[PDB]
Order: sequence, then C-alpha cells, then structure tokens
Amino acid sequence: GTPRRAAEYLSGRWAQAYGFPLMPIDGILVGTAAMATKESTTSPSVKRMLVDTQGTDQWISAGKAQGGMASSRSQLGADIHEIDNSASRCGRLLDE
Amino acid sequence: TRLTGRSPILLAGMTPTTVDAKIVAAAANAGHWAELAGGGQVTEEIFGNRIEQMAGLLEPGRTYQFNALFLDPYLWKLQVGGKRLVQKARQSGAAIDGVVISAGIPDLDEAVELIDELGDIGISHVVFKPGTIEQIRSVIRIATE
Amino acid sequence: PVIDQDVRRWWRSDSLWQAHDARYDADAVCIIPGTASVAGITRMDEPVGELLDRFEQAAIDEVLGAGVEPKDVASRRLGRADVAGPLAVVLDAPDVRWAGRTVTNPVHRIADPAEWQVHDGPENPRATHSSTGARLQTHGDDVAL
Repeated sequence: GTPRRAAEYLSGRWAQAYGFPLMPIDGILVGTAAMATKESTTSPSVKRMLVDTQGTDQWISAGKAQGGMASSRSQLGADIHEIDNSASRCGRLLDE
Repeated sequence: TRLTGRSPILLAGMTPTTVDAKIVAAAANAGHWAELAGGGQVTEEIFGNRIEQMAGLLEPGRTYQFNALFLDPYLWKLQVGGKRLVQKARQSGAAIDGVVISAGIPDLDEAVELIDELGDIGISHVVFKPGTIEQIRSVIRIATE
Repeated sequence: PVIDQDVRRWWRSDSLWQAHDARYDADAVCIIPGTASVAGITRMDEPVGELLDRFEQAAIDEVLGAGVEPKDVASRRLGRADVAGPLAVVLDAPDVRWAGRTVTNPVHRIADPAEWQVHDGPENPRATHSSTGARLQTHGDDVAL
C-alpha cells in the first residue's frame, strides 16, 4: 500500500517482526494502487467508490465480507476479491 | 535495476485495468516496468490494433512488456503456443522486451524450450510468477538447470 | 437468458469489462481490487509517473537517511561493471532502434555476453572481439562498431 510499506519490504526491515536478519529484495510490483489513476479507464463513479471504500488487514473467510471488501467464488469455483456491493451480494447468493 | 535498466517499482499485468494502451504506454514512458495485460486481447484484430496503438503512443526508445496467462488454453494458444502472435510482433519490430508467465509454472523441458525460444528472437526477459512454495522451488530448479 | 442450474456460469461469464464504461453505476458492477491497497489509495485521477516515483522516492529517502554519498553512474543498467561511459551503455543494451524498428543489438549479437575485451590505456575506452576482429571505437561521445 503506502510507500512506507514499500520501503519496509524493500529494505529488509520487515523481518525484525519475526526475529530474522535483514532480508532485502530488489523490486516490488504494484497492481491495485494504480487502479484510480488518470490514464486508467475505469468509470469515474467506480474511481469514487474505490476511493471511498477502505479494506481490512486481516483475512476474509470465503463467502463473507468484512469492512468494505469481500471474497467470493468465481465461474469455475476459484476465489476472488470484490468490493461489497450489489454485484457481491448477488455473487454470494448464486454461490449459495 | 541493474538487470533491466528500469525503476524497481513495477506495474503488474491486470486484466481489466492494464488492458489499455494509454496506461501501459504512460507507465512505460515514465521509465518503469509497464506490462500490457493478456487476458483481454482475445482476437487477432484486437491484438494487432493494440500493437498499433502502442507503437503510436510510445516515444522513440521506450519499450514495454507483455503478460500471458498460461492455464487459459485458447488464450495461450493464440498468444504464445499455437499461433505465435507475440513472436510475430517482435519479429516485425514491436518494442516487447519481456514476457510474464502468470497462473502456473511449466515443467522442466518445455520451460527451458520456452526460454530458449524467446531468447532466440530476443525477448530476453522471460519471468515467472509462482503461487505456493512448491511453485517457487520448481522455478529454483529451472534456474539451476 | 434462463434461471437454471448453470446460473452462476451465465452470470459470471465475462463479468469484468463492465467496470470500464460510464453507462453503469458503480454499485451494480463487479470490481476486483486487493484488500490492503484499497486502504492504501487515497485520492483521484493522479498520474502514474508521479505515483511510481513517489513509491521509489520513499525508499530513496529511507536509504539516504543513512548518509550515503551517491556515486555518479552514466546509466541505470551497469551490466559489465568494469568500464564506464557511452560504450558501457552500448555493451549492456540488449535492444536498439534501427531505422524505426527494434532489432536486437548487433554488438550484443556478435558475442552475446561479456566476451569483448576492454582497453583503457590512454583513457579512451575501446572494446575488441578477438575471434572476428570487431571494434567499438569512441569518436568523441559517440560509438562506432
């Protein structure tokens, strides 16, 4: 998320929470934080909802929703993450 | 950065978001690892049109990359396996210098054949993304062999 | 079309492009983000170059806080790491733009890695290939193969 978190994964300072030495890495890839950019072509209402939502740090069990987000099933049965809205309610209803 | 020549912040292949030439060309012109998605170029006409758009949008010198879903069978045969659309675009002279293999890791012999096939035409960045620990150790076996 | 046993297949069949057109409200459409990066993002319609440069600039700040003097490098690649200058860039570049098209680098192509011998006697770097006779002379700040 935040560039502070990007720096603490890049510097290897993240391992002291587990009690290891510095384990640095050399690149981090950013997918979701670029969804609300200028050149991206989502809808502006989707950009507004994506700003206004806020997501948890813990796990979300399958078929439930905790704090803005949700995790549900897919066409083949695989797991996906969704924003908890009228798509996700219908998605977990059809999952049931 | 020493290997590629680009900034260590990347821009992943995303099937709704980075399926578009505007965002992937702007991220490549900024000097970053930009990655055109592969899960939306479903036909040859759309594929050729997006290669044309990217050639229009980039400035001289800049390059971009490409994402290829592996366990999507029809899409994999259209992109890489059966027809070779990424290879034909590179031989025609598009600026693709990287293929990202997503959602699965191939076995040893066909993986080494894929690295050598793309290094023939000059892709020179065939990257993998693994899911689990055994998926990681398989790519350790690839890089050992 | 119908309400049946395959109703999840009918409804979830290709349900991701609808987030990219303005004719649908943001409520009724499938959006698929992550879980911590949604709390990470803050505002609207921001440019991608500034976003990725901010992600790099925080780590640059965190390592510059240790008080390390940065050393001047002529590029970002720095592959061979014993010669510096324009021919460093020419040696480690894998692709060139050769009259509108991206052909792989011919100096790379004659002997792909690192088999060129360097000479910096009177402080003009030059590289030779022994088995063919090719040279990489430097006409001022310009490279001649």
